[PDB]
Amino acid sequence: ERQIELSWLLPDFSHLSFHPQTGTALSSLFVAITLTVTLLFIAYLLYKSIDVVLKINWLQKALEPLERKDVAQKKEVLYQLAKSKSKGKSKGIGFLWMEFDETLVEVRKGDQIEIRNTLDAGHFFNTYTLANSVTENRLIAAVPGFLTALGVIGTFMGLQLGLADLKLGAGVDVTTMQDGVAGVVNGAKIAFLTSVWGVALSVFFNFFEKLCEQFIRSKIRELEDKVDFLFP
Amino acid sequence: ERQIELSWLLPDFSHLSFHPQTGTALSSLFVAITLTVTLLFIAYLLYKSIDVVLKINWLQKALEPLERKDVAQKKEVLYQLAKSKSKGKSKGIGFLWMEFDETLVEVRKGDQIEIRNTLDAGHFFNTYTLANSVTENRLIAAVPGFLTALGVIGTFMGLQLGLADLKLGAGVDVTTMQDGVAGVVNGAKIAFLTSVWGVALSVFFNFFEKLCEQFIRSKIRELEDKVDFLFP
Amino acid sequence: ERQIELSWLLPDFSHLSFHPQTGTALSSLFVAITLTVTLLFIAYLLYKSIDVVLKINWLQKALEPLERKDVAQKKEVLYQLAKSKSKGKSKGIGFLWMEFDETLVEVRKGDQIEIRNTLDAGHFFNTYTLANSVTENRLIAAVPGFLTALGVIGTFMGLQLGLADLKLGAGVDVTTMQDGVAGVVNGAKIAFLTSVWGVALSVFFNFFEKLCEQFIRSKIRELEDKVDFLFP
Amino acid sequence: ERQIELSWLLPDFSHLSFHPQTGTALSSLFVAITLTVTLLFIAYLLYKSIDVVLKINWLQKALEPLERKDVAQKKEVLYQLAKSKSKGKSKGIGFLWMEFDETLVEVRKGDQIEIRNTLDAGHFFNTYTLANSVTENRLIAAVPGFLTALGVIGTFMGLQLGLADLKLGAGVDVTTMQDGVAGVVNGAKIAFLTSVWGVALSVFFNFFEKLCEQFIRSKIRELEDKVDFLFP
Amino acid sequence: RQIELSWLLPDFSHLSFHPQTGTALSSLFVAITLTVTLLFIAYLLYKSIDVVLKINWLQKALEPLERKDVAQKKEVLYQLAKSKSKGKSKGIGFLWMEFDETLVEVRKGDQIEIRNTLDAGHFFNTYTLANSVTENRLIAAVPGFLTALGVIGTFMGLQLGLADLKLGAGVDVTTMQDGVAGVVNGAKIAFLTSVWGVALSVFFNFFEKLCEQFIRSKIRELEDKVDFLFP
Amino acid sequence: WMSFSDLMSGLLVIFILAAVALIIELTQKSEQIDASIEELKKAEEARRNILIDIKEELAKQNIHVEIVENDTVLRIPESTLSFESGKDTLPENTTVKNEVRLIGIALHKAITTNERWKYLDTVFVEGHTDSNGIWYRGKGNWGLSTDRAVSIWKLWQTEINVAPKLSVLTNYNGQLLFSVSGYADTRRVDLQETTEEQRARNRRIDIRFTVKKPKIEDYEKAKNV
Amino acid sequence: KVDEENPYWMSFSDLMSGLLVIFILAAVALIIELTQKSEQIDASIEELKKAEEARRNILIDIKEELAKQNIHVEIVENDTVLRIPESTLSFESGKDTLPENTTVKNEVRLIGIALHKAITTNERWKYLDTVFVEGHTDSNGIWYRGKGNWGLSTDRAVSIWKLWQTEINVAPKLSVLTNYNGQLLFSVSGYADTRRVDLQETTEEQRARNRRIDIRFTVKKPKIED
Ligand code: NA
Ligand code: NA
Repeated sequence: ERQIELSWLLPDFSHLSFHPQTGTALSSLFVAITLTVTLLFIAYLLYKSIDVVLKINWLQKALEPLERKDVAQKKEVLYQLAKSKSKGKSKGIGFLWMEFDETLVEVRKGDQIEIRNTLDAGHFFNTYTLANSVTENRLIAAVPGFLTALGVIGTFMGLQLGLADLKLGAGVDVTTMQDGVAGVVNGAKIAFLTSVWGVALSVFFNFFEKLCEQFIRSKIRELEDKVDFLFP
Repeated sequence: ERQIELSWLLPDFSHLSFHPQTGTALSSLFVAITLTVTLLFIAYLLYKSIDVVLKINWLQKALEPLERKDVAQKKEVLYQLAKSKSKGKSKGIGFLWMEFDETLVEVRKGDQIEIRNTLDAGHFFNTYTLANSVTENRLIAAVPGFLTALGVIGTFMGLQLGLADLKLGAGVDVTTMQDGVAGVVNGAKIAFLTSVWGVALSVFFNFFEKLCEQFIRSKIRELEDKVDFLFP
Repeated sequence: ERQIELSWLLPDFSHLSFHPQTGTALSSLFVAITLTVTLLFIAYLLYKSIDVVLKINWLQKALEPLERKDVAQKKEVLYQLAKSKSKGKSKGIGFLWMEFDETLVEVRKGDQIEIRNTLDAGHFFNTYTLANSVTENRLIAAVPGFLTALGVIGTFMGLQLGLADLKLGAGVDVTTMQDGVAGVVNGAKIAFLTSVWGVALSVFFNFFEKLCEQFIRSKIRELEDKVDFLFP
Repeated sequence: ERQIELSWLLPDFSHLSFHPQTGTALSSLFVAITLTVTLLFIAYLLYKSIDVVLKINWLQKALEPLERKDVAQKKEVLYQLAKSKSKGKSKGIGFLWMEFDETLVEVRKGDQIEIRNTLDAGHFFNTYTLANSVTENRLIAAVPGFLTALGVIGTFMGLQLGLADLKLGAGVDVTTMQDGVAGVVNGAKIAFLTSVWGVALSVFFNFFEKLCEQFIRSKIRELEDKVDFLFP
Repeated sequence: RQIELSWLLPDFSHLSFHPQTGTALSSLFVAITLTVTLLFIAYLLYKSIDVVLKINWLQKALEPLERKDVAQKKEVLYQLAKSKSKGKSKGIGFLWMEFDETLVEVRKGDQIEIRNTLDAGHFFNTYTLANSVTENRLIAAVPGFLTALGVIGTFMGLQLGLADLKLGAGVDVTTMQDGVAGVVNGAKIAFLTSVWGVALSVFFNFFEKLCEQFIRSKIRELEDKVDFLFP
Repeated sequence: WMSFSDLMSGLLVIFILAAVALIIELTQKSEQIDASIEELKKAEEARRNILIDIKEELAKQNIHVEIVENDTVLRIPESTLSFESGKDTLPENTTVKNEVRLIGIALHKAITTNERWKYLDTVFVEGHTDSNGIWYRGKGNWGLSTDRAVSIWKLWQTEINVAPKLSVLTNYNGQLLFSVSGYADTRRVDLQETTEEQRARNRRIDIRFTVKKPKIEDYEKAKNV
Repeated sequence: KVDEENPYWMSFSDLMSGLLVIFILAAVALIIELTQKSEQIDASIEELKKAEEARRNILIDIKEELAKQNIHVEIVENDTVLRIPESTLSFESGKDTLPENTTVKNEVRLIGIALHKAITTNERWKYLDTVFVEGHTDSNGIWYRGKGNWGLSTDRAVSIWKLWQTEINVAPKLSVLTNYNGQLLFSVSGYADTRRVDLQETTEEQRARNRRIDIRFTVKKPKIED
């Protein structure tokens, strides 16, 4: 069984520049670009999903120490502390409570004074009002296509510049063209490295952003559990 | 005709490591990763699929020994069976019967008790309500793409391992060129072994996922048929 | 110049076995599986498609004697006729005529009873209410992908098996090399033959499936215009 | 800079038949089928797009001289014009225009007579009612896939048929083996030609169909631009 | 082996529709692929400025607005909504017409501040401002078309490379060496068309979704203006 | 898959370039080995060219010799070169002496042309007689046939003016080229040997050419490694 | 839902993999051509190596068979030539006759019997091309009735050849034996002083090394054409 070497999977990033003089330098630049694009969109997605998570956690911590019945006295004492945070926002979790706290009707069953919703809360607390820029964002959904495509561009550029070096013909010396083809084959391994990284980072980002989405909707439904158990 | 051995398609999982030194070690690493990803996502898909099925199946057992004539006095006998299972759970099967009960109206005949609905059962028992976690799950829908691209990475890596083994140029002996061709064959075997597992596992998950969707939809229509039959 | 016979593409199913030992036995079994998958999904498609066609055909059969001025004298008998086939049938064609009936508001056009509808008949007779099992069926829409990927699996399986028996390296003699080539060609025969059938069966089902949908949608439109003609 | 011969890409159709005896005839037949399938779907798309445009322009010509102050005294002429174009059909635009009129109610502005509408021009002049099988046609949208499949079947059939009867193995002379292997390699360009045509026509049709959709939609918007202008 | 990225730029001087050389053919593909990109960029820009112009008007015609103009602007906005919509029963005015005609008249105190009964969110959001660029099936297909154009160049390049490749008995080294030159010539077509086909596919795909988020940036900025102005 | 297929097409092209480049080198290595196999048959080629040279060169001079025994032996028939009956001396008819000089000149010119002696091991001048038993100083036909080969070989030394002498020519190994043989009537061409025209076919002078044979290293080098 | 994914793009990666394997066989076919050439040459080396081992086994057994009989012969020229020195087989000075003591001629018989037995044992003449019975003299110019050393050296080889023809009874006579073809195996020739083993010619025993009978064995050409 032949031994294989895989240390070439990792490019050398020490001599990175935007004017690569060799195919190895060009391959390293594209892997670095694809890594940077992946990190920029991960940070964009990760920071702006924690923003969604923090809004959810803030109100959950405002409803955790409540039993089934201790909601009439909390119906309004929760309202004042909402305004202390709601100021300044456009459609934040504070105003999202504002539009919902007002539409609870007050039912009077004698000594059964309670609170009840008049319709389903699916359009009040959901992924639209809280996750407005992650779940339906098609720029984020286009990132793995970007990452694959940058790897593809890097590979075909590496292959094309490998071929343009070739002085070739039927009238060219055979030993010359044997050396030329050998260099093309050697450079093809380095050229295809960007596609390996491009596809790998495309898959990793694809998995990561759909994992964050399923995590976001886990709490949004988890949030609706508290809403439909304390606010019938 | 020559005999073939299909055990050549089986990877060797005994010597798995993340530092493969041979082609068969690398191909078995890729197949193990693709299998592990497949198994994990099957478990995750089945975890939420069985959740929906068990959630539906409880009603089927609760509506099995019921006919057209006995619904009059089963209104509240089924109420405590739904109440006992709806402890805190927000929008599961238990609360749907709670939401379903209030929309039941008595017929003006006066004598004999017959029950109807003010709206069709589709608004009460459907995919959006019972199985919205698996039908629209966009992470699940991306799993075949994950497995496909894992096999593609193994394909590119294997083929460019074969590219590295090539010994070209003038003044190269036959034995050395023969060894280079053997390396190309060795790399191609890695590429095709990872591809056949990547594609096969991708298709299996793709079919299994869409088979689970149709099975759940067949169970939801069973509720739609049985509930509306008993409650026109 | 070389003569070809298209009958070479037909596998021999006489010696089908689930433990194939030769190249043709494996390619024949692989094509047999692909045919079986194609036939099972055509049966699944035709099972649901005929269910849609019968629902539309009957209600068409209940409207051709009806002209604009004969709707009033025949409006009520259809409701009884709709009850005739609708024993249960929570969402059958008989039930679809039910909900349409109560929405036909009655107006007086001087002296002749005329029936109008406040909505459009397409709200009750469309793909969702008639052919939801075939139009948006994700399993059926994925069948062309399954069959193509089967053919792709046969390629990597065939190529891997052929290359696994190709023994190169120092000391391998002409007889061993010559037998290795024969195994590689046998593997290539498996690869291309399964791709021929994988893609041909895929595109056949692809075309057949969408021909069935266009045929069904044509009958749904023939249902919408006739009901609009009878009930303005 | 060596010369290329693009005329080789176009195969000879002088002796087309459905019983190919050579790989060249098989390649020519599949290119002819792919071209024929492309033309039939382009002809159908052009036929079903011209009629929409021709019958929209009949109402454009009728509505062209109209003005806001002209509509009140000109309405009845169009209804006469609609019944001149529509002799009793329930499909043509003339029938759409007459069904539009009943939705027009008269408003009172001082003493002048000016007519309004209850529904919108999109209710009667939209893609569904005007270009039904031009826009939401899954069969038309699958034609680029058909073209891709047909081209690659031709290539797989060409490659499989070139390998199908090759006498190889230890009992076969080396010279015979090299003739068989060389024939397969030399015939690859013949089989591959159908994939070039399949992909090229697939891409062309995909672009062509989506242009016709935009052109038809642009005429729908222009039609309901003038109708809503004259009938607010 | 030193590379120059300038080798990736084709020669567009002697373009023609009958390429006799591999360079001319690859130049033709890049020219077509570039041409398709520019027209689809213009077709994207043309249908995007209209969306911006609708949003711009509600921002560039409400510069003399302050908080204290809750009601006396309500009537004057009505005829200026009809100023551009000269008989059009659609467009940005039609969104304002429904929003203006469904405003209840409230009474608190001496001052006449007006209150809504439903939020402007569902009336002035995406599915009615930008539906010609957000759900446009042709624009969505442009990156796939640009990539598929490069794939055509690859297949034609590969087919042209195999065209002059002859192997087997009776083939000398010079004929085979000419076959190498032909394969390289076809490979240059294949690689160059994919470089440009995929790069322009990226540039359009990223540009197309930069315009979209810029469209939402104006839609939100319009909506945020209305929210505090019109509670 | 659209980009995956485009990438795989790029790999195919690179492997096609490598395969054809490999075939180009392997092809050239084949003619190298093929040329080396032809070099191993060059000694037998040189022998055949010597005999055709002698026969052709003498045929232009009305001198009949025959290439016999698988193109290895230059037969000089009695019709061309006749000794006196029972004697090892050619007759004094002032023509056979001229006749035999031209055979030596032809023999010299054919060996030295293209330096074909580099492929020769030994050249044997063979004397052959008929079955007619004679006494010949007690030596019989065994001494007669030997003495005739020596008689021919002596004349080729001291009566032809060839600048590289026949007696000086070496062989592939550097040793002197020529040897003298006599076989009496034990190597007869005609076995029945009844008529005088059949006995005469046994009275001949045979020039046998033996070539060098390739060594082990010659075959090992022919592998071209 | 209108647009479905095009599932046949994956078939082109399928196609490219199969086309890759086809071009691998194009290069592998040449490998087999080159491998077959190497085996054909290897077959000739082993066939020639077998013939050369048959050569030296012939020479070892001739020397060993004669050694047991107090007859000393030499194996010289790298296991190729059987040398019969003057100390073993001595000719009368200036003559090709042998002494009439009935003991010298018996040794010449025994050399021929040993020579015949080694060639005919194990069918070893099938590996031989020609066996040369070689007459050699020293550089001393002699008259020999005008024939000189060419006559003397050839006559001495003939006299040995004639003794083996009549006075040893081996069932296939040495003059009837054939080589790997049907050609006669044995050649008898004289070389005069043209192929001396001693060049300086100084002393008597140095000159005596040249007066010898050589039996040179050549093996068949392995016939590279397989
Ligand atoms: Na296949
Ligand atoms: Na390309």
